[PDB]
Amino acid sequence: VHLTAEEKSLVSGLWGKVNVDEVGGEALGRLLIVYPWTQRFFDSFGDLSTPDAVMSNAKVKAHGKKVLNSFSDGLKNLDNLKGTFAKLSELHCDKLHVDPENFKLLGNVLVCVLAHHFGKEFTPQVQAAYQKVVAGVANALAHKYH
Amino acid sequence: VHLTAEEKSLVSGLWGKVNVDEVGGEALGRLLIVYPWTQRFFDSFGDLSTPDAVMSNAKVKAHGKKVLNSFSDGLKNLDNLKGTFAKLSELHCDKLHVDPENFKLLGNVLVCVLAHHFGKEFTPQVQAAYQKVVAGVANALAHKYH
Amino acid sequence: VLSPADKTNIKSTWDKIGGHAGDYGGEALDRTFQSFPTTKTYFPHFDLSPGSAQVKAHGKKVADALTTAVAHLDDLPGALSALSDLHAYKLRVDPVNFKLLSHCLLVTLACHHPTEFTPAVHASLDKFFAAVSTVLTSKYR
Amino acid sequence: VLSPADKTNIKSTWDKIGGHAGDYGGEALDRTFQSFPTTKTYFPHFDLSPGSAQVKAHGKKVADALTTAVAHLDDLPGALSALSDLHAYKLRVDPVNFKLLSHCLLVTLACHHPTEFTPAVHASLDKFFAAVSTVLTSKYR
Ligand code: HEM
Ligand code: HEM
Ligand code: HEM
Ligand code: HEM
Repeated sequence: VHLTAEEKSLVSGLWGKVNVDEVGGEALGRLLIVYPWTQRFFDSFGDLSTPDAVMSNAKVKAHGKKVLNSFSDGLKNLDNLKGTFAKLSELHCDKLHVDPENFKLLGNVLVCVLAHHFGKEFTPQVQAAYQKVVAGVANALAHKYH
Repeated sequence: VHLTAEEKSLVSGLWGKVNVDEVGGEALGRLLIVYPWTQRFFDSFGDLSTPDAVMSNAKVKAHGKKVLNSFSDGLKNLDNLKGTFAKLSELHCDKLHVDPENFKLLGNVLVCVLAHHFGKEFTPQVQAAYQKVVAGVANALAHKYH
Repeated sequence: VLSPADKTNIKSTWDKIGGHAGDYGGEALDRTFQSFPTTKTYFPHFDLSPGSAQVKAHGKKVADALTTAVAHLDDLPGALSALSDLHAYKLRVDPVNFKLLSHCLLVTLACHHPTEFTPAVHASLDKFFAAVSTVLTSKYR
Repeated sequence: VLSPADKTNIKSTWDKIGGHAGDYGGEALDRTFQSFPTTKTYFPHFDLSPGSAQVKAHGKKVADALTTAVAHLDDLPGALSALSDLHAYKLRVDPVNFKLLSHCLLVTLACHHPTEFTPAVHASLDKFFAAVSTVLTSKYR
């Protein structure tokens, strides 16, 4: 999980002006829409039956913000992704039984949303660093299967 | 990994009767036949154009044996898979750039060859143990990609 | 897509398994559940113990689905559209799990019919299960 | 799949893309190279530098292919036959890199078209890129 001293700054540069309130629920909302089998885990979240329904569902947003925080916690501690997501790996792997394929997927729709949010400021330089972060998070969250 | 006392004894049980000179080559050869796109990496192996041709390829055969031994080496080191397969990570990841997904593929078609040779006594129980062993060898190999 | 030969291979090996087929459903489910424990989650309602009569039955329902497939290779989507709607809309399986069971479908084959499980056949059966997996995940696309 | 809903979204979107299509192919390729260094390996013969004209020029040809695809959505297979052969028989591109370039093609469009890139359109485009890719790999099967 390397991320050059430039890339690390290329990442908080960007994450400084992320909209904690709207980004997280947005990526989680599109995930459910683009990979519909992922609503299996959200039986308690109310109505998800049409793209508009998902986008405005208030739990997707709320839960979405909490999930953002994990990534925030991951950006602050990049040399110890395991420890930071240790217990969070247990929840998904040992209790929710989410396939870690889907951790890759959420990360990628998160990159998309950031592209969508920052537009041209999300340079190929920047994207490639964020791919590194999302892989390590997606992967450190998948340790309880290793 | 995981690998309970029971499992470990079963996994050692089988290896002792695997054919060292033949199983490895049979597994690379089927991975070659079955996922033709893996052939990209064997441009010094001579003719691969037919299954019956791939399965007589002396080099495919002799290189399969090499792959077993690093498994034998992994099987004696379930505790330090990350270390045992450390340097082969570099080769596959820094030098060849084999996508890591094909580690998981080769492992799996090994499980098919174990299965093909053993029949009855390759119990689902045994197979589970060996997926655990395959899966860890794949992460060991994909580590520099981590 | 399945070359004519792919279908020749699929049709023969399925002939040779014959009355055995239903029972291989149960074994291949078994191996999936033991090898990848993440999968059992889809069957809370199932007794999952060793000799489970319940899995037994279901595995048979599964092989049955596959015996139908082998009789309709030129049109799977049509022949297997009920199980799509069920698996995509209602079960919301994860496409990864078809990748997994299909491996365990091969592994069972090799365990029982080593004479017919030649690499060319291994390749055509892998192609066959993947085609069945694509139809049943089709509603996601 | 490729339900008239998605076809409408792809078509509609490719339209506001306009002349910027070829330009994107280049940026998309650029993006795949930086994010997934494993991939640059198909282009040992390219300068993969910052301004590369080869990279610029290749992207036009990729962007042209996708427009042919948009123009023939009920038959991608026949439309893309020459590329199926090329990417399977000659280049032996890994099925896993269509997923990788497809993601980067999706990022490209987000970056440039913030309005059009709604969730529903984002899923439709994903279908379309997976479809194109399904067909390019179609010769390992
Ligand atoms: C890879 C990045 C991911 C991160 C950072 C993440 C983060 C989190 C966090 C922090 C929680 C706990 C919130 C709380 O309980 O207070 C949570 C819960 C949960 N996550 Fe994840 N997750 C990720 C991926 C996924 C994926 C891919 C899925 C399934 C498709 C998933 C499904 C769930 C479910 C079902 C819960 C239970 C929360 C509830 O029911 O209220 N997560 N996730
Ligand atoms: C089960 C995972 C794998 C293991 C344990 C493994 C092991 C090895 C070992 C031990 C060697 C070098 C042995 C020697 O000559 O001293 C090797 C070389 C090589 N492997 Fe792997 N490998 C794995 C997966 C793969 C895969 C999936 C591919 C391609 C798709 C691959 C392609 C190669 C190539 C091209 C070489 C160099 C062969 C040469 O000398 O030309 N390996 N691998
Ligand atoms: C080629 C692969 C598959 C085939 C041919 C297949 C076929 C079937 C059939 C025939 C049924 C029952 C039909 C009925 O009772 O009306 C069924 C149900 C079911 N399938 Fe699958 N299936 C496949 C893959 C999977 C996978 C990968 C999973 C997830 C691990 C899965 C999970 C389920 C579940 C939970 C049921 C309901 C069982 C019940 O209530 O009796 N299936 N499938
Ligand atoms: C949407 C996905 C893709 C499309 C539409 C596409 C299309 C094309 C086209 C139109 C060409 C040029 C053929 C010609 O010059 O007549 C080409 C060549 C090529 N493709 Fe792709 N391709 C795709 C994905 C990929 C992927 C994923 C890879 C591997 C990472 C790849 C590797 C190559 C290479 C190495 C060439 C030859 C470059 C040259 O020397 O001209 N392509 N592809």
